[PDB]
Order: sequence, then C-alpha cells, then structure tokens
Amino acid sequence: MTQSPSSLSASLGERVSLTCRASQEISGYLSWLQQKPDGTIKRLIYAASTLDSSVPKRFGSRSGSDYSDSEDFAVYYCLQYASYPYTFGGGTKVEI
Amino acid sequence: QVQLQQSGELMKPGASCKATGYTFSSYWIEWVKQRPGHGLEWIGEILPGSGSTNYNERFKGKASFTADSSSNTAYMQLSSLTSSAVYCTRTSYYFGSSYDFDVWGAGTTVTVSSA
Amino acid sequence: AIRRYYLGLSWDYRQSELLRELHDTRYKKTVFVEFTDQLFSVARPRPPWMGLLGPTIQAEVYDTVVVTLKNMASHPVSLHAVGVSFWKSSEGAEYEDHTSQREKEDDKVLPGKQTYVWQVLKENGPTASDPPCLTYSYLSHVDLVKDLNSGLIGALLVCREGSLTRERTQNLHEFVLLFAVFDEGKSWHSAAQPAMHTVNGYVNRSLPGLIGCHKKSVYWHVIGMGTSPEVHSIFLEGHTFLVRHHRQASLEISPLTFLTAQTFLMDLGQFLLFCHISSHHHGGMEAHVRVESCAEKHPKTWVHYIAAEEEDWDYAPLVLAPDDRSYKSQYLNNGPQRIGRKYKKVRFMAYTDETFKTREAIQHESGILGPLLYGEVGDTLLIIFKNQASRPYNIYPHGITDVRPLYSRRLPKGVKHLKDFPILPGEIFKYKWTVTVEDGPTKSDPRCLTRYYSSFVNMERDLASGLIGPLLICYKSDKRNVILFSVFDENRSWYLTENIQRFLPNPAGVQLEDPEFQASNIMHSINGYVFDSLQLSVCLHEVAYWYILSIGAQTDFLSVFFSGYTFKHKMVYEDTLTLFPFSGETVFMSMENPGLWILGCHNSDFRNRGMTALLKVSSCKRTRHYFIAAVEQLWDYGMSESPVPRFKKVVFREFADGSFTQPSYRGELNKHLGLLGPYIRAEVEDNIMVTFKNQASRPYSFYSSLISYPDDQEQGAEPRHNFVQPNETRTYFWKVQHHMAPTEDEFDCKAWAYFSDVDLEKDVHSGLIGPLLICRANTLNAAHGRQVTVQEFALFFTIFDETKSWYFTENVERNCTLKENYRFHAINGYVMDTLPGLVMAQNQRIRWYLLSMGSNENIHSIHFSGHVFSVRKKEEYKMAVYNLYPGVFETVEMLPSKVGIWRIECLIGEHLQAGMSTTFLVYSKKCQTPLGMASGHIRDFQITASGQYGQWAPKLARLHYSGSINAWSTKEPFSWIKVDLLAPMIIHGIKTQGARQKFSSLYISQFIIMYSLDGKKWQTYRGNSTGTLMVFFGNVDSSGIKHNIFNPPIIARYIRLHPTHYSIRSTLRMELMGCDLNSCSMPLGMESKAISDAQITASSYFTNMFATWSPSKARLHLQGRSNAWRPQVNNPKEWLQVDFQKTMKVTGVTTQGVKSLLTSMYVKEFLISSSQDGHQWTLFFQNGKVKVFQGNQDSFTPVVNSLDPPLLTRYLRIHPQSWVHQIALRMEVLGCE
Ligand SMILES: *[C@@H]1O[C@H](CO)[C@@H](OC2O[C@H](CO)[C@@H](O)[C@H](O)[C@H]2NC(C)=O)[C@H](O)[C@H]1NC(C)=O
Ligand SMILES: *[C@@H]1O[C@H](CO)[C@@H](O[C@@H]2O[C@H](CO)[C@@H](O)[C@H](O)[C@H]2NC(C)=O)[C@H](O)[C@H]1NC(C)=O
Ligand SMILES: *[C@@H]1O[C@H](CO)[C@@H](O)[C@H](O)[C@H]1NC(C)=O
Ligand SMILES: [Ca+2]
Ligand SMILES: [Cu+2]
Ligand SMILES: [Zn+2]
Repeated sequence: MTQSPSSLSASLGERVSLTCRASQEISGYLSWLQQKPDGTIKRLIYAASTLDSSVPKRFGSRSGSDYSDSEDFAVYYCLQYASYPYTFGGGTKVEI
Repeated sequence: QVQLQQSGELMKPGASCKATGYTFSSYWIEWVKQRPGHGLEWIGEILPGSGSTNYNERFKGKASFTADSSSNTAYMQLSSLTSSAVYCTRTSYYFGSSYDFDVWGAGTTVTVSSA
Repeated sequence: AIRRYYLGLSWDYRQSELLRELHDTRYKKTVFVEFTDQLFSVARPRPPWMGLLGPTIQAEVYDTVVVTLKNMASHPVSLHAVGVSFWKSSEGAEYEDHTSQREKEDDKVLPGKQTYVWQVLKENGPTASDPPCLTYSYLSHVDLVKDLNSGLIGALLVCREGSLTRERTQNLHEFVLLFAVFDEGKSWHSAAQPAMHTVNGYVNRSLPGLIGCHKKSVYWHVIGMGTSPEVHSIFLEGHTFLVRHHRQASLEISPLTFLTAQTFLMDLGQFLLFCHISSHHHGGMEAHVRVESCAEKHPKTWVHYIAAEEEDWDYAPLVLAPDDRSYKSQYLNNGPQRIGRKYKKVRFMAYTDETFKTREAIQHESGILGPLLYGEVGDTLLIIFKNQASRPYNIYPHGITDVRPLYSRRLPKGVKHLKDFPILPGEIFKYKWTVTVEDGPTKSDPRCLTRYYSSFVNMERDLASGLIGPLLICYKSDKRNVILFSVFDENRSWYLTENIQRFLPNPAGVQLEDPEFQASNIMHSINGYVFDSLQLSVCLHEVAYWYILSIGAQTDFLSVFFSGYTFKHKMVYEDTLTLFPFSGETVFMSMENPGLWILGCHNSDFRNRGMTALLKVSSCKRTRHYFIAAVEQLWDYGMSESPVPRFKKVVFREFADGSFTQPSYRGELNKHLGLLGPYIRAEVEDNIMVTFKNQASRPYSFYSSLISYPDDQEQGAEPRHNFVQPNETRTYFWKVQHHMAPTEDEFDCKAWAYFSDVDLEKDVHSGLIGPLLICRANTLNAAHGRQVTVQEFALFFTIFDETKSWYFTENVERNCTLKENYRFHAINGYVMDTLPGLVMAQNQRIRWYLLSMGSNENIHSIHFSGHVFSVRKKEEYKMAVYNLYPGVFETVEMLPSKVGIWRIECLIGEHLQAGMSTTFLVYSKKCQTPLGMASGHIRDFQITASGQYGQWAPKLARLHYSGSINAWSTKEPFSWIKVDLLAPMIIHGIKTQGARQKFSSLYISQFIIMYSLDGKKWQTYRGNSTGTLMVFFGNVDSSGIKHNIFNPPIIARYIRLHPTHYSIRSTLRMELMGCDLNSCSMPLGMESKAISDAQITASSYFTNMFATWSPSKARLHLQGRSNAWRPQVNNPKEWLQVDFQKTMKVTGVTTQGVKSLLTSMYVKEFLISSSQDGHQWTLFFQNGKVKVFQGNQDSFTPVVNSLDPPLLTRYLRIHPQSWVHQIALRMEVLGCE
C-alpha cells in the first residue's frame, strides 16, 4: 500500500494529485481521510464511492486495483480494510 | 454524538481510549502508533465485550489488550520501550454499517529517553 | 387488524362515582382500568354501568390483540385469557410447565414492568349456530381466590368476522353483566368480615345507567363469577330470557358460567332484576332496568273455578315404622314434643260452577297441587277465584307477563302490579290470563313448557302454606303426570300456631327455636307425599311426557334421577336433570324397562330426609364381553410434595378371563383412569355382557342406569335385587337401544357412567366409578374396541371426603380434629398436577368425557387453558368453560393447536388452590431427532446394564461403532441395558443393530422395553395394547437396522431394554429417536431447502467464473461442485444473514466446513448478532459477556452448539472471528415456531 505521487502540492480548487494503489485485490474496502497538524483525524471516503456524515459533499472513485478549496493542508493516507493485518498508506504531503 | 478520548507522559527505555455516546461493548476498538515522520501502521482490534483480539505481526510482543466493561474504557500495555511517536478508532463487528473509523483518537504524547 | 389495548382503589358498592380516580375531594380493591396510550399515564372515561368490570374487549377472527399491562398495585397480577390460543409467553400462570424463565415473566408480573398477545384463529371463533359474539372473560391468575376476590375480572367478546358493520347505534346497547360474589374477608387486602353478592359490584338496586329503548331488542353477554359453589336463579320481573335458542325463565348460572342471552322489552317502565334463591343473604344481586325512548283452529276460552281453602294434608298415608334411631320417626310419628303427619295447610281446589258448593274431580297422585291449567298460545283462561280461608290469599302465575283483571284494565287502589293485592276470605275476583306468543316455545325446544302459579301477598309463607299448582304453556289421560319437587317449610305456614294446639300434649312446652322441633316440620316432599308414600302406576312402552317443577324452600339446586331410565332433554338422551330453584323443564321418555324403580333426589341430604317416591311400571351384530371386578387397593391421592397419608379405596378394574386372575394391565392410553374403572365401550345394536365379581370387604353393586332388565317374573312389581355380596358373582346382560346412544346430531360416541348403588354417596367417595362409552354406528371397531380415529380420555371431577369412605375406620393406621387434610379435590383420584397418562398428538381431534359425582358442592367450572372445545346438543356451540353439574356426563371435542405442556384446571378458585389441577402434553409428531446416542453428546457413563459377558461393555451400544469388539453383549438370559437420558424426555422410537464376532452374527430377534422417571419405577411399555405386553421384532442379521417406533411416545428419563430372544448372544448397538419436552429440536429447513435461496443473504460472496460461492448453497451436507458459501474476502467483520420472515425460537446451531480440492477450510470461531427489524442488532450476551462460540476442527464433521438461554428473533447473523485457511460455512438451525 503506497501513494502516488505522494507529493504534489496545490492551492484552492484545481486538479492536484492524491491516488492510492493496493498490493493485492481489495474490491471495495478502501477509504481516504485527512490529517490535521494538531492531531485531529477525520473520515470522508469509505467503501470506495460513499459519502460521509459531518463532512461536506465534494470529494472519490475506484477501479481494480486502484482508488482515491477550504482548509487545504494535510497528508492524505488511504485505508485497506480487506484482510488482517490492516495498513494505512505512505502519505501525500502538501503545503500552501 | 459519537466521541472518543485518550488520557494525555514518558519514562526511561526498558520499562513496563475512553468513549461515550454509543455501545461500548458491541463495537471493535483499534490502536495505532503513528511512528514519527513515516505514516500510520496498525496495532490490534479489541472487542471490549468479550476479549477477542487480532494483533499485528510487529507489535505482537508489545500490544497487550485489556479493558473494563462497567466504565467504558480500554487501555494498552507495553513492556521495554525504545528511544517515541504521536497518534484509537472504532470499527463495527458486522459488514454494512457506517460506524467504521468515523471517530478517531484524541492523540497522546509519548517519549522514550533519560534526560 | 392489530387492535391495541392499554389495560392496567376504594369501593363501597352503593356510591357511584368512586371511579372518579380520573379527576372531587370528599375497602381496598384492585381493578382493571383502561388508558388512551402506550405511555401509561392518562386515564379514560369509563361508563356508569361497567362499574368495577375490566375493559370490554372486542375483536374478530384472524386479527391480533396487543394488550400492554403495567402492574401498579400492592400485589402481583397476571393476565389469563379464556377461549383464545396463546404462545406460553402469555398464559399468565405459573406451575410445573417446564418453561424457560423468559416465558415465565407472564406467570407473575411484579409492580412496575408485560404485553401478552393472543391469536384468535379460525378454529377459535364461533360457529353458525352460536350467538354473534361469544361471552368470555379474563382474570389475574397468580392467586385465583385472592385475585377474583379483589376485583380482577373483565369481559372478553369474541365475535365472528363482521364487526365493522353499521350497527343502528340506537339499539345494540349490549351490556356485560358480571354477577360476581366477592368475599372481601379473603381477598389480598385484609387482616369474619362480610361477603357481598353483587351485580357489576353494586349492592341494593344501586347500579346506574342500564337504560334500553322500547320496541327494540337487547343482547346480554352474561358472566358469572365467584370463588365458592352456590348457584343463582336470575329473573327479570316481566320478561323472559332466550338462551342458546331456548325460552328459559331463569338464567341457570354458577361461578364461571358464560352465556349470551337476549330478551325483548315490550312494556315501558322500570323492572326489577333479581336472584330468586330462598337464602336472603343472596339479596345484593338486585338491579333496576328502565326502558325508554332514544331518537331515530280458533283460540279456545277455558274456564276454571278455583278456591283457596284449608284442609288436613297427610304427607305419609302409609304408616312408617316406630323404630327411631333412624330419623324416619321424627318427621312423621306423633308423640311428646313431636307433631306428626297431619298438618293443616291451604291448597288450590277446583270447583264446578260459580256456586262453589260442589267440588270438581280430585285425583290421587297429583296430591296437594291445584288443578291442571292447560292453555295453548292464543287462548284465554278465566280463573274465577273464590276465597274460603282465614288469611287473605291470592293467585298469580309466574311465567305470563300479560295478566290483567277481566273486563276492566284499571286496578282497584295503589297497586303496582296485582301481585301483592289480597283477596278477602269471602270475596270473588275475576282474572283474564291471555296466553301470547312471547310466553311460548321456540321451534327448537319442546311442545309444552312447565310453569306454575301461586299467591304473592306474602310469597314466602303463602307458597309454604301450600298454594301451588301447574300451568302448561304450549304451541298451536290428556295432560297428566305432574311432578312437583317441593320442600314445604311448616315453620312459616300461617297455621303453625293452630297446628300446635290440635296435635300436641300441651301447648305449654314452648321452645320455638329448639332446632329439632323446627327441623321436624321441613317435610321434603314430592308432590305432597314423603318417605315413599307417593306411588304412581305406569305401564310398559307408554310414551309419556313429564312436567317437572322446583318450587319450595330448597335454596340449593336439585339433581333429579330416575333409576334404570333415560329421558330426552334438549332433544338429547341424558340421565340426570339438574333443576335450579323456581325452574321447570319438560322431558319425554318411553317406559321400556319393566320393574319397580325409585324416583328421588341424589342430593345426599334431602333424599335421606324423605324425598323419595316409587315408579312401579310393570306390563298391563356382535356380543362384546367385558370382565370387570370390584377390588380393593391402597391409594395416596397424590404423592408429590405437601406433608403423605395413604387411604384405603375400592375400584373397578378390567380382567381378561372368566378366571379373574389375569388383570389385563393398562398403561399409556389408560394410565389416567386413576380411581376410575376401565373403559367399557360398545357400539349401538350389539350386546353388552359384564361378568362382575365382588372382592372387597363390604358388598357392592354394578349399576349404570342403562342396565335394562327384561320382562321376567310377572307376579307384581319387583325391586331390582342388585346387591352383590362380597364374594358372589352376578352377571348382567342387555341389548343397547337406539335411544341409549347418540342421536344422529350428536358426536360419534356418547358417555354414560356406572357405579355401585348400595349407598349412592358413601361408596363413590370410596372409589367405585367408571366410564361406559356408547359409540355410534360403525365407527368403533378393530380388535381394539375403540374409535382409533380419535384419542379419548375420561376426567371425573369430585372432592373425595375420605371420612365418608367405608374403609375409614380400617385407617386407624395413623397414630393418635379437623378434616381439611382428609379432603382431596381430585380429578380421577390424583391431585395437584399428579395425574399421569395425558399424551396427545399435535393436530388430531380429542374427545373428553367429563363427569362429576357427589354432594352439592361439586358444581365445577372446567377450563382448558389456551384451548376451546365444542359441545353438541341438537346444534353445535363453541365454549371455553363447561359448568359441570354432578350426575351429568357431557362429551366435548377439541383439537390442540399449539405444542407444549398445558394445564387442565377447575376455575373454581378454591378448588384450584386445593389441588384440583393437572397438565397434559401435546407434542409434534414431526419432532423425531437423534438424542445424541451416536453423536456422543450422551456421554458414555449414562449407559448402564447388569452383567457384561466380558469387555463387551454396555458403553459400546452406540449405533455404527466399528471394529473388533464393538457392542454390548451378555450371556445372561434375563438381562437389561439402561440409558439415563439425564432428564425427562420424549422418545418416539428406537433403532437397533448388533455386530459381528469373527464369523457369527449376533442380534436380538425379540426384545421388550422398560422405562422409568425416577430410576427405580420401571414400567413395561405395553404400547398400542396388543396383549399382556408388547413383544417387539428385533433384527435378522448384523448390518440391518430395525426401526421400531413408540406411537404412544415414551415419557421417561431412564429407558431399559430387555432381550427375550437372541441368536447366539444378546448383542446390541442402539440409537434413541426423540425430542425435548417442549418440542424444540427440529431443523427449521436448511436441509429440506425449506428456506428458499432468497431468504439467505450475506455481506459478500466471491465470484470469478468457475466458482460462484453464493450464500444460497451454504446448507448442511449439500454435495458436489462449489458446495458452500465463501465471502468475497476473508475478515472477521463479515456476516451471513437469514430472514426467517417470522420470529422464531432458535435453540441451537449445527455448523460445518467443506472439503474442496485438497486444501481444507472451516471456521474455528464465530459470533452471533440478532434482530427483530433487520436494521438494529445485538450480540447474544451471556452471564455478563459477549459469547464466543467454539468451532469446527475439521472441514467435514458437523458440530452442534445449543443456545442457552435461547434467543427469540426473526433475523439471525453469524459473525466469524477466527478461521482456518478460508471462511466456509455449512449449517443447520435447531428450533421451532
Ligand atoms: C344492603 O341491604 C342489606 C339488607 O337489605 C343490608 O344489610 C343487613 O346487614 C346488616 C349488617 O349486619 C344487618 O344489621 C341487617 O340486619 C341486615 N339486613 C337484613 C338481615 O335484613 C346491607 O347493609 C345493605 N348494604 C349497604 C351497603 O348498605
Ligand atoms: C397403533 O398402531 C396404529 C398402526 O400404525 C396407529 O395408527 C395410525 O395412527 C396415525 C397417527 O395418528 C393415524 O394417522 C392413522 O389414522 C392410524 N392408522 C389407521 C389405519 O387408522 C395407531 O395410532 C397406534 N395407536 C397408538 C395409541 O399408538
Ligand atoms: C371369598 O373371598 C376370599 C377372600 O380371598 C377367598 O379366599 C375365597 O376363596 C372366596 N370364596 C369363598 C367361598 O370363601
Ligand atoms: Ca408461561
Ligand atoms: Cu370445581
Ligand atoms: Zn343470589
């Protein structure tokens, strides 16, 4: 479970880069979240193409075997929930 | 209203998650120790209503899993520390629900040295 | 069709508006109250008229009621419904029911905290002939005596489909009328106090609001209630009751009697509703009825001249027998402070003309009673009345509403009702009785109906003085034989003082309340004669009508019988005829039995005290042989718990030979007989031949009242000898007439009783009693002498007083004074759920013959909890409680809907707590399952024998065991092997093999089966009668299984097989087919695919092209390619789901893996989630914790996993946590609906 290109910064509202690649076939069990600097961790994408609750409706895609404005500074890690042991990702770093 | 917590300390090398607003037992809890600079790895899933656990190959010798029912809290004990990270989360026991890693841990400071 | 009801104080009975606990600040009672809602805080307005009565419940066939009860009282209360079906979650009673604790919450509801849910199936509702809506009730069932006596009783209305019809809501009304006695000194709340006979809970005319509109009709859902015997004869002043479809003058009711009567209101005004029993204590039962307005050939005239006038009346015109240590003297002989036999009384006397100077024809036999007054519907009777007495009397008919004066319509003074207006020793009055339609019969009942007249200026002492006479009422010698049962209380007769002067030595001796003198003038009369002075001659084959009245002191009902004979009641042949006070019935019988017989009372302590009379008649394909004897035994009335005296009794048993030595032992089908004799069953037109031999100390008799002697000995009338001396052996033979058997409209088989009659009362309590079934046509046959189409049981309800049983002095066996531990309220002689023998198949009609015998107390009110039955007399009516009266032997049939263990009570609350109860078991015939004998669930140590040959140990008797030595074997002739199932179980069969030793074939060719409940009470399984015992056919070789079945299944926990014929050596491997007691062992259809592939669904399912492991295929033992379920990925979060469509009681889970390729897969560990809705879930916690279930250890062996205590749910999910190689599931589920 790595990330590509794990380093492609941007700004507010264009096509940047944050894509996840899995080791084996997962089929559906992928997620994507956000890291705040002070330790705040949230959740958004889960089950490939599904929306969240207390998060806006802007983010999200999938295809075997890959998947994926405002406060734009985080390290997006993906989630693999297909078999134990589980693992997060490598990290896509950005800065404004 | 689904919330998590963690008691926010250090010691010398070589020495031996609260939640309310839901059902404490019938939901898995997962620990994490995000090593500094790298990313997020994986510890083990504790079922606080029974004790079933599935640890990870790495922290296999350092991820013990205890809890207490009539208190709604879960801890983790490790022996012999090494000279340090910064970083729990919830997963459901059945496939289908949306209560999977929705709320995350409150973060905790951890250090291993002898200043 | 989901009706929601929310049921949940001080009362003085007369003050209405104490039900204002809804909202006026000015005894302890607990009653049922309604509510608007599911939040238990809001009171409703309840009508004036309902009073204390619980909410009236209305529903229909195929609906569901959902009550939520919340207990808000000192004590606990349950909710027990009558006449519906429920699930055991809802029975509201606690007893030895073998019931999970979850299903025992209903049994007792504590303060705070219960919904019930009742079913009303198609078989639950009324028939075509039934009222539009059956009258039932419901109550608290934690302490009947307490619960009833405190106010826990409401109405239950079960109507046929069609309540949503626009009733004209000016009519209808239809007010439930609880007629409950409350014994406030023996309710819950107390520390005697008093005992209130009430109507709807109010005394002395105080019930408000029962108003009905004139030219319409009103229905009445009638419920009696009360915790002792005592009967009530309920009347309505100017009005008649219609019940079933019969014109009845009173309502015959008694504790938990249920009726729907309708009556019709023709006269505007206000009329007194009231109970008419002599005992003035009974005199709270009194309410007013106001009727109002709402919104939008040729008829004869008969002339009779009748005079009240005084005479000397003789009760005994035949001298008795001075011998006075035998009461007989006191009531009739003359001397010291005893009057005798000539009392001065006043009668009704017919004269020939207006001059009253010459008398019309008297007639011996009809003594004391006035002239026979006939009158068809439409006619008029002119009753010219002249007095000639001393007190002012009167003459008035009870039965006809329209009785005004002749000529004029206006009454002389302030006379409310002509009833209390007197006639003056020398006046003439002219009355016009007009017989209208609404007095007469109703097609469905007999041509004439029996009524009566009497003076009413002072009802009591006038009738007591002798003013009585018969009045027939019919539809559009001659009228003859009138039988008046009349206790004349000469201690009230106006002429008491005059009688003392003429007939005593000295009027000085006053005494007046000396209870011997007082009770010496209570002549217990029939017509006017006593102690056998009324003899009446009839002939042979005379088809005769009998008009029968009960007017007197009396107070208690009479249960009247003719010896040797069988009259026609409600268009049905019966044998005793129960008559309430002030009641009259017409019966019709043909005198086909030559002999001298006695008419009389059966009620114990009238009969001894004089009420007799003689009947003197006299002229003017197979042979089914039964061998039966009266033999003595020991008897404990019930062993189980409670500090154990044993009593000497005498009972009827069946034998095989004339040589009374082989006693044809019974069991299974007849265990229940108890103290009762054997079933002697005949069809109609064949012959009955009973050889009867008296063992026993005393002499006894075989009498039935079907026993028909032939026209031998012509010289006179003959007392039928009878009377079998203690060793003699008399024989009775008689053909059975079409009239002794079911009418074409009754059930296939009628029941009749039989007993000794050398002392009617005393030697039934000793124990001589049995059922004599008379089946119909060609139904009862085979070599079994039985229907076999229907399971038949006999239940005899009575309260044995072992103080009265003959052998009571012989029971000096105690050691050296109140009787209440010498009385047993015992069905068939067992008390307190002790009666055995009640096993019945799932769905399969069952016919119950119910008998009571003995003293007046035995007016039992039998209930089959959770079930309903059908009674038949000319038409078929649904009921839930039959009000069994002594001497009556009714036949009812029911089918058992729901599996389980159910109670048979007597709803007389006192009787119940005194032990009068038992249970029956209904089992599913479809619950045959292996009891774990091959599967090793039964651990080795429970199998046990008695000798072992050697190394051939009983611990090897396990079907399919292989190798070498592989079974039990013993060289002893008499041997046995014994299996301890570890708890009571139901066994339906036994599979049997036997092994090979080198080159011989070893097997039992013929065995017998014994079983036991405790471990030293073994009994031989005489299954399906056959003979002395059942010889079973064993095997023919090593390999084969012989699958005998138990078709009266065995209820036991120790079973024991006795080899009687083997080849070379007794040698056995066996398996036990069976089921738990509550019938929760069967698959719910995984294996039978009974769960269609759409109900099985999972979280994912791996597919590529060549596999496709979809859930649908994950069924136990399925074979072939891709034979199981595989989640699209392996992780402990996945789950498999099954929608049962209904809530089920899941009691276990069998579980499997799969063989595939070469790499083996199975599930080591899993967990279970459950749901009622499919979107919420809970894991089955236990003793604290989220259970983790064991798993398969291999990918082929199934493993069972009982769920304890078993969950209720309609949704089931399996959550595998730890596995091996791959997640792969095949399973079965174990349980029931
Ligand atoms: C209802 O009416 C009863 C009689 O009509 C009356 O009772 C009697 O009870 C008292 C109490 O022992 C006796 O003193 C009295 O003699 C009785 N009457 C008889 C024997 O005729 C009840 O008290 C009345 N009920 C109420 C609530 O007032
Ligand atoms: C005695 O054996 C007979 C023979 O099988 C049993 O008969 C059948 O019983 C079933 C089960 O209730 C009924 O469906 C049939 O109507 C019976 N067969 C016939 C031909 O009538 C019978 O039930 C056994 N009796 C007992 C008490 O076990
Ligand atoms: C009478 O009964 C006794 C009681 O057992 C029995 O021994 C005897 O044979 C019977 N018959 C006679 C004639 O005594
Ligand atoms: Ca129950
Ligand atoms: Cu009873
Ligand atoms: Zn009464």
